[PDB]
Formats: sequence, structure tokens, C-alpha cells
Amino acid sequence: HYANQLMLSEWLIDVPSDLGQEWIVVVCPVGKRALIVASRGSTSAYTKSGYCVNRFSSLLPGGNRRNSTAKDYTILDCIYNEVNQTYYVLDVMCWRGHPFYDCQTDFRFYWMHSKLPEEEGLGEKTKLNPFKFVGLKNFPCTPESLCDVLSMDFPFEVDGLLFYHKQTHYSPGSTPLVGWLRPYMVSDVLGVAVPAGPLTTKPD
Ligand SMILES: CN(C)c1nc2c(c(=O)[nH]1)N(C)CN2[C@@H]1O[C@H](COP(=O)(O)OP(=O)(O)OP(=O)(O)OC[C@H]2O[C@@H](n3cnc4c(=O)[nH]c(N)nc43)[C@H](O)[C@@H]2O)[C@@H](O)[C@H]1O
Repeated sequence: HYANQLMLSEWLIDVPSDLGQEWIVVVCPVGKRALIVASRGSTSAYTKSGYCVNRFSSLLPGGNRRNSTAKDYTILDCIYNEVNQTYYVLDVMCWRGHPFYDCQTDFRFYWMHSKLPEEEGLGEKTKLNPFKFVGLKNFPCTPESLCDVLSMDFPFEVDGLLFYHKQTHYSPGSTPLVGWLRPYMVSDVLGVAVPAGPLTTKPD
């Protein structure tokens, strides 16, 4: 079935000792989690719960009129952002038929840092690509980096931060090797200094 296909995070309560040297953080936009599947001709979006929420065309190698082939299917882990009609790419499980489930995440993240941009107008709205696909940036988890990101400006309403272990592979379901925290939470839970501002402002 198409359900339980996305790797899920857990609240990050315990702080990994090798955090700054073995983990990377991703700032996530507000939106809906989605399994994306481009296969022979078209692209389909599934919910975390497994059912299709859309079937359209995209500039992904998988489905599309112009660009298609056998086992040329591509599978992504995305967060759909309504206000921007954009599918923010979080992870890649399979590209052009090359599976990446058994690969460590820092490889997966780097592999999309360069292969997504290589697709002509993937980042723009177009007749064959009505929905934009934009890869999310990941950063180091050193104190300085965390401060950098927490003071950065994003083209979307930030929902939270995901913490990935560089070594873990891709396995569907919740896992401790992937952490989650609202931005205004890092100070307490991660015991570090942080730049005052929108992203670090706690709710009272
Ligand atoms: C709690 N947690 C560990 C967590 N929460 C997350 C994320 C995340 O990575 N981790 N996100 C990427 C986002 N998120 C929160 O869950 C919401 C999920 O909404 P969305 O996936 O876009 O719509 P959807 O139709 O899947 O919504 P669901 O019925 O699942 O209802 C939302 C609930 O799913 C659960 N959930 C979603 N993602 C995760 C997740 O990744 N881990 C865990 N443990 N739980 C999650 C939470 O209870 C969340 O409140 C987000 O809006 C945000 O409030």
C-alpha cells in the first residue's frame, strides 16, 4: 500500500552528545507532509495516511510527458506549502530508478543539493510543472550554526526544525534518529544561546 512510507521524527528531548559533529538540522515550512511519486508520465502526491491527494505533471524525472522512462521513477519526501504552491523537498528515497533507502542521510541530502537544481524549470510554475519543487537547505548543528539559522530569513512560514543524524538511512515510520523541535524551543532543550527574533520568540 501507499501508507506508512515516510520516515517520522520524534520530539527531541535527549540531546545527542555528538550533536554538533554528527547531526544536521533542516528548517521546515508550514504545510502538509507528502509522499511524492514520479513514475512513467506523471507525478502523484500521497498523504502520510497513504491516499492520493493529487495527480499532476512535474519536472521530476519520474512522471512527465517529455521526460519518462522505464524504472525512471523518482520518490521524494516533501512538505507541500499552499501559500507558495510549492512542494518543498525534504528527502529523496529513489531517483531516476536509483534507490536511496540504504544510504546515510548526509549523502541523500547532498545528492539532492545538486541534482534538484539540474532539472530545468523544476523551481518554477510552468505548463508541465504547475507545482514548484524546491529543496530545503540543511545546516550543521554547532552552536554558531544554530544561531545562524535561527537568525535567517526563509521564503516560507517556518513550522519547525528537524534534526537528522548523518549516518541513518531511510526507514518508514517514527525514529529516534530524527528529532523535532519548534524554533523557540532550542534554547531550553538544547541549552544554547540564540538570536532574539521571530523564530526564537516563545508563546505566552
Ligand atoms: C510531533 N512531531 C514529532 C512532529 N510534528 C510535526 C512534524 C514532525 O516532523 N514531527 N512535522 C513535519 C509537522 N508536525 C506537526 O504535525 C502536523 C502534521 O500536519 P500535516 O502532516 O501537514 O497534515 P496531515 O493530514 O498528516 O495531519 P495528520 O492527520 O497527521 O495530523 C497531524 C498530526 O500528525 C502527527 N505528526 C505529524 N508528523 C509527525 C511526525 O513527524 N512525528 C510524530 N511523532 N508525529 C507527527 C502529530 O500529532 C500532528 O499533530 C504539522 O502541521 C505540525 O503541527
